[PDB]
Amino acid sequence: PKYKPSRLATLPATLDPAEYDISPETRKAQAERLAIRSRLKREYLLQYNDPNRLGVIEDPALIRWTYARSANIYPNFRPTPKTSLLGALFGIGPLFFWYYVFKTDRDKKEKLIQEGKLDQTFNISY
Amino acid sequence: KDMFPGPYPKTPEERAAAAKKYNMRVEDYEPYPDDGMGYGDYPKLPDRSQQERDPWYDWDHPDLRLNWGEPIHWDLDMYIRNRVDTSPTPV
Amino acid sequence: KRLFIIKPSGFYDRRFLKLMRFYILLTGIPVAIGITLVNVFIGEAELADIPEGYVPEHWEYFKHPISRWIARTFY
Amino acid sequence: MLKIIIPTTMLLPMTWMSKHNMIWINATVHSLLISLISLSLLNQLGENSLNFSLTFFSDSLSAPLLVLTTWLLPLMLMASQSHLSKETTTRKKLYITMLILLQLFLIMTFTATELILFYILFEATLVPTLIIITRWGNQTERLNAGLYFLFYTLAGSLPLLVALVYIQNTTGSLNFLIIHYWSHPLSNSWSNIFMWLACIMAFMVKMPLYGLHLWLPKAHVEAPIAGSMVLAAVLLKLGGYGMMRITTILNPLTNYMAYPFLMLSMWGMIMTSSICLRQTDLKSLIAYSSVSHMALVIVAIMIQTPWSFMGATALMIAHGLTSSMLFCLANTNYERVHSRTMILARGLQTLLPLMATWWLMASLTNLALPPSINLIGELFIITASFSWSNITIILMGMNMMITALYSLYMLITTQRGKYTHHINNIKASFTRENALMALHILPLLLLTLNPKMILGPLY
Amino acid sequence: FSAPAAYLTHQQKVLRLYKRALRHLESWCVHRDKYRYFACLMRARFDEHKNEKDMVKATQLLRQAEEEFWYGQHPQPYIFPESPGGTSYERYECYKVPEWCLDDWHPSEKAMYPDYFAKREQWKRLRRESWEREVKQLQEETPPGGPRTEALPPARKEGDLPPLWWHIVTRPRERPM
Amino acid sequence: NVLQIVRDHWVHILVPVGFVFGCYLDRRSDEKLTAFRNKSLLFKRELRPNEEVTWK
Amino acid sequence: IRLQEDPDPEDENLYEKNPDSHGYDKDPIVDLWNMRVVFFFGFSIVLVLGSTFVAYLPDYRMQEWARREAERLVKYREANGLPLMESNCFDPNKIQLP
Amino acid sequence: MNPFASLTLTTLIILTIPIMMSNSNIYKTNLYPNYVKTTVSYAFTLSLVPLLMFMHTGQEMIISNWHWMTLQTVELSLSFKMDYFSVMFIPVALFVTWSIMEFSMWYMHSDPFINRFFKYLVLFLITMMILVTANNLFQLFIGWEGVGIMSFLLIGWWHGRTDANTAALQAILYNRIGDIGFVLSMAWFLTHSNAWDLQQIFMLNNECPNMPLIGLLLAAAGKSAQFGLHPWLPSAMEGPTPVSALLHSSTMVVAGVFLLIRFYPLMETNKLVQTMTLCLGAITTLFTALCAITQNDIKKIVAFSTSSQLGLMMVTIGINQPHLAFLHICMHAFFKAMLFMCSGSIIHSLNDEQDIRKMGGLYKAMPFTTTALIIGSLALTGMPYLTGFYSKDLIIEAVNMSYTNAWALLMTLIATSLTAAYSTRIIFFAFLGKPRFPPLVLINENNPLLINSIKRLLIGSIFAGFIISNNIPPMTVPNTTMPLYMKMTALIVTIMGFMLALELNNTTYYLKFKYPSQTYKFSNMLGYYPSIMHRLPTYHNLSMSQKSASSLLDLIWLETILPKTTSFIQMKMSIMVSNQKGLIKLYFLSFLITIMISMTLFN
Amino acid sequence: SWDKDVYPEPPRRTPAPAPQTSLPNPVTYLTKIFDLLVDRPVTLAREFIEQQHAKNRYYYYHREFRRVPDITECEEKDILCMFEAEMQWRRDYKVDQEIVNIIQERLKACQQREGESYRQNCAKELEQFTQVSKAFQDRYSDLGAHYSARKCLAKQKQRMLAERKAAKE
Repeated sequence: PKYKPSRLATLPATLDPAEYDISPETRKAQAERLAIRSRLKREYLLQYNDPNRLGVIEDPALIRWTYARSANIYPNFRPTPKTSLLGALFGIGPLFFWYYVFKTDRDKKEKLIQEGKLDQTFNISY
Repeated sequence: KDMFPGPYPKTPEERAAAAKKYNMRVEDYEPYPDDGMGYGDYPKLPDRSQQERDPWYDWDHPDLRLNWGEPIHWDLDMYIRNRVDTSPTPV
Repeated sequence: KRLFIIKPSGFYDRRFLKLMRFYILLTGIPVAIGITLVNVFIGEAELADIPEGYVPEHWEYFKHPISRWIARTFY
Repeated sequence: MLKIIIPTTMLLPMTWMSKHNMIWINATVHSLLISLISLSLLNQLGENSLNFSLTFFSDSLSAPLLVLTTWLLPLMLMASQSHLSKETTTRKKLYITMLILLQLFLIMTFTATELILFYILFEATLVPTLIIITRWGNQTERLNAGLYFLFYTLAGSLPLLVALVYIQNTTGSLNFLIIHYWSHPLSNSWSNIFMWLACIMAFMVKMPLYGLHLWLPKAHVEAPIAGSMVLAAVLLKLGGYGMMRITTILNPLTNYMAYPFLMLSMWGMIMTSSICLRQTDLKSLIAYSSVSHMALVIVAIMIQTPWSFMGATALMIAHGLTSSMLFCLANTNYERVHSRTMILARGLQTLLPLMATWWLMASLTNLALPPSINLIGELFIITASFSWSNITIILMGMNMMITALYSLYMLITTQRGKYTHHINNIKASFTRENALMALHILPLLLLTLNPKMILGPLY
Repeated sequence: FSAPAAYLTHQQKVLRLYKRALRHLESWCVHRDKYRYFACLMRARFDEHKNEKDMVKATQLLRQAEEEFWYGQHPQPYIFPESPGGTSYERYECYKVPEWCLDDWHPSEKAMYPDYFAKREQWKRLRRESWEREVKQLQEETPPGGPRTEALPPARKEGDLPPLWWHIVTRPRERPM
Repeated sequence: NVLQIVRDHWVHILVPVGFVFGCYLDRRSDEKLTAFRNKSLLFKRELRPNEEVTWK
Repeated sequence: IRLQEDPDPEDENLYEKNPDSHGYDKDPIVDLWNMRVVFFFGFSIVLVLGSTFVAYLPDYRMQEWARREAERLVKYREANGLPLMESNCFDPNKIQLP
Repeated sequence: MNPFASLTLTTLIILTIPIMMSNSNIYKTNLYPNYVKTTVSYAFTLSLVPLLMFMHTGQEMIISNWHWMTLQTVELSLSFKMDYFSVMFIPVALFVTWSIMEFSMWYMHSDPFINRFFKYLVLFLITMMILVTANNLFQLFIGWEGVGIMSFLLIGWWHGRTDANTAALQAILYNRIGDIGFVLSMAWFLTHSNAWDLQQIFMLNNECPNMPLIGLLLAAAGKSAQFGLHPWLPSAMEGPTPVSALLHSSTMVVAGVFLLIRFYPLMETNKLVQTMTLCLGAITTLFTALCAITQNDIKKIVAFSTSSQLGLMMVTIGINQPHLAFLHICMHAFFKAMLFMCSGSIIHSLNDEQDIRKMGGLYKAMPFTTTALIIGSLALTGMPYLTGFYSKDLIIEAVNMSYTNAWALLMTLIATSLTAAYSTRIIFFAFLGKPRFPPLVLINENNPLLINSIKRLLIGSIFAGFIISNNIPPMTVPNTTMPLYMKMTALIVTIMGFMLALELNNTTYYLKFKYPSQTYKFSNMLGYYPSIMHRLPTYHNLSMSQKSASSLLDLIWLETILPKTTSFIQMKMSIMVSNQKGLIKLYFLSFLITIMISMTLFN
Repeated sequence: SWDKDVYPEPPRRTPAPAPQTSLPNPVTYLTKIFDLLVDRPVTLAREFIEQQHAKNRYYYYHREFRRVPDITECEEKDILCMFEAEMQWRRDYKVDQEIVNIIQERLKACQQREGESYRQNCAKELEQFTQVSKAFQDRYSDLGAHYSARKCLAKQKQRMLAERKAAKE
C-alpha cells in the first residue's frame, strides 16, 4: 500500500519525490536558502553574543507578523463577492439561527404556561 | 517603514521587493491569493506544524523551533507545538 | 561535588513576602486578640423582650458587641 | 455622601501643592484613607436605599462600585509610578489630577439621584479618559483609539440625552426614587420602541456589546496601564449600572426588545472568547476576555430576573478586579520587554516565580474557579438564563470552556516553556509590582467569604 | 550539535534510512536475539545494493526502500527517554536558568558564594577582551556575500577565542537541579 | 525644627479637613430634611422625657 | 529628517543605583517611606481593619429580624391552624376589583 | 454521635494545617515532606474512629457548620454529608495518599521543589475530601473544579516539557466539557427543586427527568475518562509517577463514578440514564483495554487499565448497583495505586526507562516490587479471595444475572479477558524474560520508604477486600442461585485471557518478524482517536477564530459597516462643501436659487 | 433554645446496647478517651467563658414595626403613603422568604433523619413545603427584577379577574 497525505497529515520527506531531485538548479536553490539562513543566523548570533548588548534583540519578522495579522488586515481588504457573502453568512447567520431557536423555545414555554400545562411545582426561584 | 507588510504584489518588481523584505528567495516567495481577505503581500509559507521541524537542528527559539529573522507563518500560533499538529502519521 | 546552581534572585520576592506578612499581622494580631478577648469576656447579648415604656436605642437591637459598637459610633 | 466627595476634591490641591518627592506618597496615603471611609457605605439597609440628600443616594448596587473606585485609585497611582518617573513634576501632577477627577466623577455618577445628573457626569468621565489615553499613550495608535472611544460613547449618549429630557418633560421628574415609585408601563408603539433603544444603546456601547465593541481593543491596548485599569474596571461597569437603573422605566417593552441584544451578546461571548484564543497581543487578549465577561452581564441585565441582577453585580465587581490585575501583570511584562507580543516573552516562570504565582491566581479567577465571586456571578447568570431558556446552557457552557482554554493558554505561553535567550533585561520583580498584585487579589478572595455585600440590592 | 549542510548526499540518505530501519526493527523485535538475527538480514539487503553504481537506479531503490519503511514503520517506535519525543525530553528544561540572572542577585546573595562570583567576574572580563577580535576575525574569514554556511571558524591565532563562544561555553548544565 | 516639618508636610491635613467638613455638610443637609421627625406612620412615637427631637 | 535625541536607553533599573529599591522612586529613603506607606495603609489598615469593619458591620439588611419574625409567624399560623402562607399579598376586601 | 461529628470535621481540618504552615520556615526546611506525611497518617488514624463508630451502629450525619449566603429562598451553607460513602472513602483515600507520599519522598527526592510537590499533593487531597464530603451541589462543584485545577498544576509539573503543558491543557479541556454537564445539572436542580442540597433534591425529585441526570452523566464521563472524553487520562501520564498514582489512579478518576453514586436514589428512578451509563461504560472498557494490549509504555498500560476499571464501575451503575461500584472504587484505589508505585520503582531503577521493550529480567533483580506487581495484577484480574475478587467478581455476576443490554454484557466479559492480557503484557515484557535494559546496572529498591509504602499497599491489596466486605452492612440482595458456568465465568474468562496472552508472548520469542496488521495499527494508535479527534476539531476551531471572527467580522466587516462607512461619507461631504472655488459668481447664483426656492416652498 | 414548634424534632429513640460477643467494643473505649481528653477541657473552657459572660450580662431587643396602610389603600400619586406601603410590602416579602426557608430546613432535616424511610416518613414535611411553595409562587413570581408592591397588587388583581371568569363558567 501507499500513504495518502492530507492537510492535517502532510507527506514526509522520505516519501516526498522532490527530496530525491539532484538536479543542478535545485542544488543551487538549496545553497541560496542556506545562504539566507546563514546570514540571518550570523546577524542574530553577533547581536546575541555581544557582551555590551543589554536588551531584547528586535526580530523584524515578528513585527511584520504581528502587523500583518492585525494592522494590515483592513488596508488590503476588498469588498469582493466572496468576502461579502462569507461575512454576511457568518455575521448575521448565526444570530438569526440562535434567535429562531430561542424564540421558538420561549413561545413553546409561554404556550404551556398559558394553558397551565408547564410544571412549576417548586420553580419559586428564577 | 518599508519593512512592514504591504499590499498584494502586482508587478514582478513588487514581488521581488516583497521577497527581499521577508528575507525569502524570489522563487520561493508566494503571496496569498488576492481574494480581498486582507492577507496582503505576506508570504504563504507551507502549512506545516513546528513539531515537523527538525528537533535536532539548533533553532534560535528552541521551544518554538524557529530562527531569528526567518519569515514567520501567518498561522504560527495555530501551528505551535502545543497546538494543531500536521505531522505525517503512519496510517 | 557541590556545584553552584544558577537561580533567579530570590531575596526580593522573599522580602516582599516578609513585609506583607509583617504589615498584615502588625494590626491583625492586635485585632484578633481583641476579638477573642471581647468575645470571651464581654460576650454577646440576650434577646430580652422590650421593657414596658422603653425605647431601645438603635444599637440596642444588635447582638454582637463589636457590631453594636460599630452601629452606635459609625452609624 | 460628601464625606467621600469632599476628601476626593481635597486630593487635588494636595497633589498640586505636594513636594515633587512626595506627590505619589501623599496621593496614595489619602486615597487609601478615602477608600477606608467609603467602606462605611457598604452598610446598606434591607429595603430602603441610603438617601443621604436630595442629590446623592446609595444602594446595595452603588456602594460596591463606589468602594471599587475609591480602592482602584491608589493602585492606579502605584502602577503609574513606574512609567511616569521621567516625566516633569507638572505633568506628573497633571496625570494624578486626571485620575482624581475621574474618581470624583465616578463617585458622583454612582451616587447621583437625578438621571440627567448621572448622564452629565457619566459623559463627563470621557474627558479625563480621553486625555489620559491620547496624552500618555506610548504608541501612535493612541490618537485613533481615543477618537474611536469618544465617538462611540457620544454617538450612544446623545440620543440618551434627548430621551432623558423627553422623560423629564413627560413624567415630570428624573429622580430614581420618583421614577421607580411612579413607574408606568411602556406600550409597543414605535415611539416607545425608539425611546427604549435610545435609553439602552448608550449603556450597550459603554459595556462592550458584540458589534459595538470595536473601540475597546484599541482603547485598552493603546491606553497607559492606569487608564486601562479604570477602563476595564469601572468605566465598563458604568454601562451596566446605568442600564440596571434605566430598565425600571423600560418595561414591559424590554421583553420584546431584548431578543436582538440578547442573541447578539449570547453569540458575542463565544465569538470574543474564540478571538482571545487566537490573539497575538496580550492586552488585546485581556480586552476581548473583558468583552465576553461583560456580554454575560448584558444578558443578565436584559433578562431582568432577580438572580440575574445579583449575578450581574457580583460579576461586575469580580471582573473589575480581575481585569485590572491582568492588565497590571501584562504591564509589568511589557515594561521589562518593551513589547506586547505574547510569544515574545516565554518561560517567565523560571525567572520570576512570584509574579508567575500572581499570574496563576489571576487566570484562575478569570476562568471562574469556585468559589470565587467570578464563579458566583457567572453561575447565577447561567441559572437565570436557564430559567429564561434551557437552550442557553449550550452557549454558556461552551463560553466557560473557551474562557478556561484561553486563560490557561495565556498562562502557558507567558509563564511556561523555554525562556527566551536574547531577553536579558528581565530584572527581579519590584516590591511595588508585587504589592499591586496582592492588593488586587486579596480583596477578591476575602470578598468570596462574604458575597452578600457584592450580591446587589436584590439579595 | 554540528553545522548543518545545504543538502544530504545519496550516500548520507541511505545511511539515515539504515539507522531508522534498524531502530524500527529493534522496536518490532523486542527480544535481543530476535533483533540481531533480522538485523543482519536487513544489513545484507543494504549490502546487496552496496555495489549498485547507477545513481538513477540507486535513487529508484532508495525511493522503494523508504516506501517499504513507511509501510513497515513501527506505529509506536522506541525513543530514547531524553531524546525528542521521549518521556523525559525537556523534563529538566525549566530548572535551566540563564547565567545572566546571577548578575541580578542581591549583594547578600552574592556574598553567599563569593569565590564563585569572583571567578565569574574573570569569565566576564575574558568575554569582553576577546569580543572585538571575534567579530574582526569573522569579517576576515567571511565570504564577500556574507556567510553561505552557518559553520564558524576556530581560533586561528593563540590568545584569541573561537568567535561567538560565550553562550556555547556558558550554556546551562544538563541537570541543574 | 517642627516648623520645617509643618513647612514641608502641611498638605497632609487637607483631605482630613475635607472629611471633617464633609461630615458637617452631610449633617447640614440632614437638618434641612427634618420635615417628618415623628410623622411617619411607622416610627411615630412620643418624645421621651427630656428629649428635644428624635433626630430623624 | 529631524535633529532629535537618540532613543533613551532601556529604563535604568532602580536596583543599579540602590540594590534595595522596592521600586517606587529613585531616592532610597523616599522608596522606603513609599513602600512603608503602601504596605501599612494598604495591608495593615484597609485590608485588615476595614475587613473587620465590614465583617462586624451591623445587620441593617434585617436578616436576623426577618428570621425571628418568620419564627413568630410560623408559631401563630400553626397554633391557629391558619395556612403558613396565604394566597394573596394584599387583602381582597380592600381591592375594588372592576 | 458527638465524637462522630467532632472526628469527621477534625480529619479535614487537620489536613489543612500543612497548607497553613506552608507560610512558615517548615516549608523552607527539608522537614516539610515528612511533616505532610505524618499529618496525613495522623488524619487517617483519626478517620478510622468514625469508621469504627459507623461499623458498630451505622451513624450517618450532615454537618452544616457555616451559612454562606441566603439567596432569597435558597440558603447556601457549608455542609459535610458524613455518610457510608464519605465515612468509608476518607480512610481509604488517606491511606493511599500516605503510601503515595512516602513513595513521592523517595521518587521525588532530587526534585528541586519537593516541598511544593508535597504541598500540591495535600491541596489535591483537600479538594478531593471536599468533593467527597459535600452535601451541596455548590460544594461538590468546588471540589470538582479544585481537583481539575490541581491536576492541571501537577500534570504540568515540568513546565519546560511542552508535552506536559499540552497534556495539562487537554485534561482541563475534557474536564471542562464534563463541567458543562455539571453546571447544567446545578441549574436544573435550582430551577426545578429550588435547592442545591442533596436532601431536598432527593426529596422533591422522585421521577428525575432526563436532562439533569444526562448532565451528571456528562460530568462523570469527563472526570472518569469515559469514551469520548477518555484521552485525557492516558495523556496525563506526562506528570510525575506519584501524581498519576494518586490523582489519576485512585482519587481524581473516581470522582465521576462517585458523583453518579451519590445521586443513586435519583438515578434509580430514571431508566434511560441507567442504560446510557451501561452502554458508555461497556464502550470504555472494551476500547481502553484493547488499546492497553498494544501499549509499549508501562505507565500508559496502567492508565488504560484504570480507564477500563472506571468503565466497569460505570457498567455496574448501569446494572443499578451503586454500592458495588463504590466497593470497586475502594478496591481499585487499593491495588492500582500499588501497581503504579511498582511501575515508578521500575522507572527509577532503570533511569527513566518507561518503555517495556527496553525492560527485562526484572523478576529477580527487584523481588519485592515483583511480588507486589504480581499480587496487584492478580487482584486486578480478580484473583479469588483478593480485593479484586470481592468487587469485580460480584460486578460480573450482577451483570450476567440482570436484565441488561446484551452487547454491553458481552463487551464487559471480553474486556475481562483483555484485563488479564495487559497484565500478562506488563509481567512478561517487564519482569520476565532476559534483560534488555542498558548496561551499568543501577537497580536498587533497598529504600525504606519505597518498601514500606508498597508493603502497606500490599497488606491492603491482600486483606482489605475481605475486611471491608465482611464489615460493611449488607446493602445489595445477592444472586444466590445461578448457573454454575455463569458463576465461574469471571475466572474462566480471566484464565482464557492469561493463556492466550502468554501464548502470544511465547510466539514473540519465535524468530518470525511479520509486518503489522491493520487491527494492531488501530489498537496501537489508540483507535486513531487522539489523531483525528485532536487535529481536525482544533484546526477548524482555531482557523475559524482567526479568520471568520477575528479578521472577517471584527477587523473587516464590523468596521466597514459602521465607523469606516460613516467616516468616508463625512469625508466626501466635507470635500463637497469645501469646494475651495471661492468665486462670487457661483455662490451668488446659489443665493438667487435659494431665494427662488424659498419663495416657492414656504410661500 | 429554639422553638421546637417551629423546628419539630421527633423524640429520639436510641436502642439499648446489648453486646453478644466477649470482644470489647473499640468504639466504647475510644469514646471514653475522647470524652476525657476533649469534652472535659472543652467544657471547662466553656464554663469559664460562660462565667465571664454572666458577669457582663446585657440584653438586645427585637425591633417591631407597626402595620402601615397597604398599597391598596393608597392614593395614585401619594408618594409618602406609597413609600410606607412599599417598605411594608418588602418587609413582608422578606418574612415570607424566611418562612419558606424554615419549611425547607424542616424538609431537609426530615430527609436526613428518616434515612431509608425518608419517602414514607416525610409526607407531612413534603406537603407543607408544597403548600408554602405554591403560596409563595402565586404571590411572588414573574414580578421581575424591579419588583414592587404595585406589581403584586396587579398580579393579584389579574388572578382575581381570572378566578371570577372561571367561577362564572
